[PDB]
Amino acid sequence: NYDSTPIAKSDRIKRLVDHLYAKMPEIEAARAELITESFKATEGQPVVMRKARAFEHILKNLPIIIRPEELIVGSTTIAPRGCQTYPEFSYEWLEAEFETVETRSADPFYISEETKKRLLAADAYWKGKTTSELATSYMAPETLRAMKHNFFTPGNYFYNGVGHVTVQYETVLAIGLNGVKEKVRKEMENCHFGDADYSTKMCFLESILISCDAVITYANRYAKMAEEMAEKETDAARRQELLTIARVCKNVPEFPAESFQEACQSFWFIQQVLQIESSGHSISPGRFDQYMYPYYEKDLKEGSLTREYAQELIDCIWVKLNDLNKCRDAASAEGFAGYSLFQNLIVGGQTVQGRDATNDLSFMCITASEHVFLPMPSLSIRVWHGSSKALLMRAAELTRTGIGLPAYYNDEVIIPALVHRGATMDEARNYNIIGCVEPQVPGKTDGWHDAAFFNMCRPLEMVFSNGYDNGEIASIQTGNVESFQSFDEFMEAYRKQMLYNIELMVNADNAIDYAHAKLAPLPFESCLVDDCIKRGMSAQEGGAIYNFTGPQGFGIANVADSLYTIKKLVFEEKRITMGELKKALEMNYGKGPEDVRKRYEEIHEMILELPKYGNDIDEVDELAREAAYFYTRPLETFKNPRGGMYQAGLYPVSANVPLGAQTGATPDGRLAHTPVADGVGPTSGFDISGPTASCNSVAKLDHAIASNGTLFNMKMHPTAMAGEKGLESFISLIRGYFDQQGMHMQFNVVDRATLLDAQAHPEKYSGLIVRVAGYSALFTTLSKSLQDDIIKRTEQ
Amino acid sequence: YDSTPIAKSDRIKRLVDHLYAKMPEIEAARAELITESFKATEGQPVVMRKARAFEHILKNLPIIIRPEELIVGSTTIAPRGCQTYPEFSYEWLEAEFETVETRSADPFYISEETKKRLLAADAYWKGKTTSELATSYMAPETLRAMKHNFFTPGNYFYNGVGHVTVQYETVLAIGLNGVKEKVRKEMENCHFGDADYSTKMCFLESILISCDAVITYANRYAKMAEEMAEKETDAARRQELLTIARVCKNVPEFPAESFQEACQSFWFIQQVLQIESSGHSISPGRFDQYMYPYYEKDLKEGSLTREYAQELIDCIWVKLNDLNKCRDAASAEGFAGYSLFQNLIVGGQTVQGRDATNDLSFMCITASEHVFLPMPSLSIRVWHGSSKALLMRAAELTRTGIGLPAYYNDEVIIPALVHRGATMDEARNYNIIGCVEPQVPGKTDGWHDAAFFNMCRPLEMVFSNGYDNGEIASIQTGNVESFQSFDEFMEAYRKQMLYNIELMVNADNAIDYAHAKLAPLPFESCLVDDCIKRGMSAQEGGAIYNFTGPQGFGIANVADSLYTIKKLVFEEKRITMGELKKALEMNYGKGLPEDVRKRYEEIHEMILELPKYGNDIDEVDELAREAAYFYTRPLETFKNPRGGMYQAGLYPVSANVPLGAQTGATPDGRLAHTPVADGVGPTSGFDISGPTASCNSVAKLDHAIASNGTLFNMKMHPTAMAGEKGLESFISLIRGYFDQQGMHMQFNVVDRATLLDAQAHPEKYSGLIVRVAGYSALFTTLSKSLQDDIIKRTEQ
Repeated sequence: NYDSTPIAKSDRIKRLVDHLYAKMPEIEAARAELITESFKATEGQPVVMRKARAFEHILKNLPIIIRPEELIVGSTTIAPRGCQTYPEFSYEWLEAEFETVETRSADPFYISEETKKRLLAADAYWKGKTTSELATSYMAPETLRAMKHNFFTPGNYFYNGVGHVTVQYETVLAIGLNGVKEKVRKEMENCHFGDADYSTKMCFLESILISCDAVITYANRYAKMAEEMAEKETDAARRQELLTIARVCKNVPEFPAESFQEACQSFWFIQQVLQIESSGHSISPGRFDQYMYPYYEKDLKEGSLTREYAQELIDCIWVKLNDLNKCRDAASAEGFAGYSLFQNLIVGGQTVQGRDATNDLSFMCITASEHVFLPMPSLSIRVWHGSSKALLMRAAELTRTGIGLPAYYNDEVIIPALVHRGATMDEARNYNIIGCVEPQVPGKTDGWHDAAFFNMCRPLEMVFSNGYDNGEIASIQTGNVESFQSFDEFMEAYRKQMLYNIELMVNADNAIDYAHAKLAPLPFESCLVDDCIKRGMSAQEGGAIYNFTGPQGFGIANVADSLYTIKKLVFEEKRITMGELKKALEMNYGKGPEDVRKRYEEIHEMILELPKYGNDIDEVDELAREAAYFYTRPLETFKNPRGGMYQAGLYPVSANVPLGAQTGATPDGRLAHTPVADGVGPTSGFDISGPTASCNSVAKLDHAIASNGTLFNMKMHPTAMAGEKGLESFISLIRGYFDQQGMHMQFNVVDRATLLDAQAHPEKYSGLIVRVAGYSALFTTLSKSLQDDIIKRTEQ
Repeated sequence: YDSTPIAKSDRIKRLVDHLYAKMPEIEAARAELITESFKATEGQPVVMRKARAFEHILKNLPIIIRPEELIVGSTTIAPRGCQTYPEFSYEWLEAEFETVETRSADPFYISEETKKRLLAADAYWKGKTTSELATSYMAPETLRAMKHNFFTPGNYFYNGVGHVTVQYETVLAIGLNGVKEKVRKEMENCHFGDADYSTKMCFLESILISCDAVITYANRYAKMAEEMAEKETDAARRQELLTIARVCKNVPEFPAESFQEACQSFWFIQQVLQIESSGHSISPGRFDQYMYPYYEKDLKEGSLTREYAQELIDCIWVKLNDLNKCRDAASAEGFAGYSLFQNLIVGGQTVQGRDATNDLSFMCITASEHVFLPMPSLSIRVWHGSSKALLMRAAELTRTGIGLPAYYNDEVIIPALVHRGATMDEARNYNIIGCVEPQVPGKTDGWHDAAFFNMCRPLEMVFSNGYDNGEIASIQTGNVESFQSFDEFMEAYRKQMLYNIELMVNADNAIDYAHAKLAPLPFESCLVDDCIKRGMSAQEGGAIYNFTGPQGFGIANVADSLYTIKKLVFEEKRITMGELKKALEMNYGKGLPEDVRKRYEEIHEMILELPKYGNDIDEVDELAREAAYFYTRPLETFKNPRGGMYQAGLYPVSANVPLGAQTGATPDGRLAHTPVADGVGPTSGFDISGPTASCNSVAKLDHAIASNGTLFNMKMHPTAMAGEKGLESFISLIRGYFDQQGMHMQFNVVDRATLLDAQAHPEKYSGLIVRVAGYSALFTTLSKSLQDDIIKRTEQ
């Protein structure tokens, strides 16, 4: 019931892409000036009302631009791929980097002298008013100690907004912001003056009204500008396009979408203003092929839309998704490298009725990726036993280009995982992915899906050092390591070290949660998520039906192999004493007195010859399963202030590299300061038994208990996907892992010499894309250390 | 117990005379200190900022030991001065800089230096006050109803809440050191990962800081005492100073070890509570019960004499008059006479239901007599097992004309408290808050004076069909000339009442949110169950019992008004509804053509001749009962944001005069702009059948349902109390009223000529006290219009 044939590319698309990249990303100060201006004028009023008023002031006055040949309009900065700033969360980090941000190694941004001055002036109002400062004050001293010694970092929602949500796009498309406002006025009628919650509920609902009208005003500024640009346009065809844009923006998102272009423009406006209201990223379009489809189908059937134009519209949206950007502090930027906003867009899967959901758009989204060939969106496909073979082959073809897309998600594990955490069957079936790999019931969840990075190796190190780090006490004292008498004693020591530091991470995240609840409720994002309107409170305060916090554990492979070393070399075979393993670790295996250096290389080498995780060796893999449980099982027992539960995730973004930089040598053989594993997959170079064996090991972990999502990276040589037979074996590989309750898979398809040559001649590989982790990025916009990590990953 | 009065030290008059040597003066030190502190704690949670500011104020506030003081602790350098409280409001004060020295209600001196200092300190608080936030939380209809003087919530709007009896006995028994211990113990129940850890721990840390500040505060006094004692040449005074020095080093930090320690410990808590916040009705409560164990042990060990015990108590009494508070001019007229409504009660029952009379019960009554100042608001609990000797001693005090004590009926109050949720054990231990409001001490956040509601203004709205000054002021209940039965009129009145009562609840709830968000109070809270355990302030719902208690005015006026309408318009048809309406408009022609004027006067005269409320006339009284219910019944259905219920109260303070000033003529015969009735008692000059008939009428109201308390004023001539025969008929009068389940009585005992002489020669009557309503005041500190209302009251 669909046409799988690729639709042709418009010559426009390349010119749109080139224009995005003509200049360096640039920081602008307009938002900071406007939010400060507004807040100065509304002191004394409730927070959520001040936030709505500021959203209003920002959207009324932010400079707008229609870029050359845009069909879909809505830019946040004048400079393509620029960012605004968000002093309501934090700003001191930015002021500190004024002179360096243009030339720094990860994600540099240009900033003019005039912008620096304007920022200094606007920021000054926010000293003592930021969420980061309140969050800090709410953290225990032990939590700040733990963060100083790099056990975990909650930087993400500490420095900037939350996001990580799939909003009700379909509700805006179906009833417009007009309809949402009507839903609000209707709820207002249920409120009576003497109700104990009248004051806060009505102020929240009024705030939605102001916010909705702000977005409508915003769309109407583009209609006006499009009309003006049309009158000055020499190209007759382009003139017509601007006139169409003008009419479209007068309709959406205020009113229900009445054509495909309106739904496209309505969607984009929502996608865009959410990231003006807050700097939270992972604003994820979700099941775009599903909710956009009725507008596509109506239009195509009544004859007024061609496939070619429909493809061009989607292509333009793909481009727009790369126009948005966000500047993070230099340390954070290494953990989120490549200018990604992690805007996840998924195709395929099941209807609520449990049939295959494939439609014409499912295919057109995959084509948009190929056409645009940029890092964003993070295209994803839902896989289930009844998946369309055509759609899978089409996805396989995209993956084979080397773009790293789509990521593949397993319905058969994700749906029951969601149900087990409280979703109904109908809701779980309608899931999509947030950001990198985090599953969610859309439009009903405040998921906090990337709440912290937790380093599982740092507690292991603490077992050896009995809680000391850098000469100072840094953790609990589980005992002198040389007095442990069995492996089970050492394991218990590790479990405890893990538990204590997990609880501190929960403290960090809970502190930050109170800060956003108190200082940053978001009226606009909230009105598009159940049940904020009806409960009369924001998603930041507990308005959403589902509430989670999802922190990520790092280094399963490293920890698993480390424990195998310890179990089998120290305690069973007794070929090494605990003491000399510890000094070996201390001295980095002697890699940076010659008896001992050689003695350390010898120790190093008998460790590297041990069997490793990712080769389908039961006795190693069981330690991986159990060590994963030392993180995922305690986590699911904690609660957050939004009334919800914690749930573990296991994905790296690009933070496995800086986290590794903070980790000394580990018993698996990994050298000090080198990256830790990415996701749940095997350490690079240790999986030598091919992909099937790799999948078998990883599938032995319990993925469902990590209901915030797991990540499995794999890298194929391009000839592995050659021909139709290559695509089909590729699908079988995925299906084999998924049949074993594996959650997710994503592939680099690239030759090693390509990447080495891209390093040596970056100017010649401007357009080269690679898969990082749960997202793709332009290779030459990544730092050398992250490039090297991607390059050293095992090639199958 | 021993009932013989103890003699009066010559110290007492010298202490009293020093309080009144100069005008009350506004000081700026607190404003500066709270500004200094808050400026330095931006970015910290609010309850921590309050703790730190409280700490900064108590460390740096100028202190002083007044000449010959035995109990020390002054809030201002000027006796009977006040600090200011910009955190609630300040703009009213700046507006009154030039006029507050000579204003008619409660003037204060303010130096030019103080004006400058206040202006500088205040500027920070613009946009940060509780009053601004409360405003933003009120509905437009609520603001309109307030503009038209249907009610006023000014009390907690402009200044703090208070209205609480804390656990004094807990401070006396375990000291603040023990309280800190109680907090630290609760902290061990809190784990890093608990969802409420951040907020609970921050709250508990704040209690610690607050307790240490108060210990620091007492220690500043110990040090000053030692210094003064070095330069004191009178050997006996020098000894007093050394003893003070030793006392302030032990209390309130540690359990009180003597009666003077208990006294000093009490007073410090009484004092700093009113430095932390400007809320008044900080009510000592059952002082004779919780002070008794310290008196008793000290007496039987021989260490303490009855003379010295009495002298200490007299000193506390003096101290209670040293504190003061400046309200805005309008509000001052409702709380006239510089009162803080500090209620202290004696007698009643033990928790086991036996008479609770002891030595201190008699000594508290004697202290009033000795000091003869307005404060404390001495009260006595009356029950069927009351000691006759104590009642007679109370009767003696009342005979002096001081207006004390107020008499409260255990037989009504205890069941009323139980019905609202108190256990029998708790209710038996009640005391009075402020004027007449019953409370379970140390467990309640009662909001016992949340608003003044004018029951006449909705009655006026029936006649005018919701109009006031040509503009809409309320709902349209229908043209008054088209009601064709009295029941339709009553129904119209009931709906006007319902609509405006709900708005009042809106006003109070808005204010409730403002205090909960901007002014939680760590020190007050830690002396009230169950804040510590729950990890939240009493402003947020930490207290076991939560109420809001708004006051209805004009029961007698409304009752008689409805009687007029019933008999004269509908039953005897002597007047048309339209002509009654005109009569009211023209104020009975008391201020046209002459034929018209005396027509209205003729109508006035026949209304005056009607039987009235307060004469045991059943047909008038059942309307009083029913009218009261139009107020007290709908109010008990509303909730507050602290999770508690509204409960109606019926008392006037001194507000019946300014509220009366905002009310046109009424069908009862009351002329325009004249005071409405004081409390639940008969209109002045309308009760002409004797006091027993008066009581009989007033006991026909449902007092229990008004569980926030009712007030019944009465004025005797002095010859009515003369001789022991007078004291016993007096007691019988109260018992007779109480036996019919009246809640409260209080008395003026004074010849009309005395009050008039006091108006003609106030220089002769600086010591003259009168009973106002739920409190006594110096007569010559009252405005003329209030003096006149007290003068016009019925003499029996």
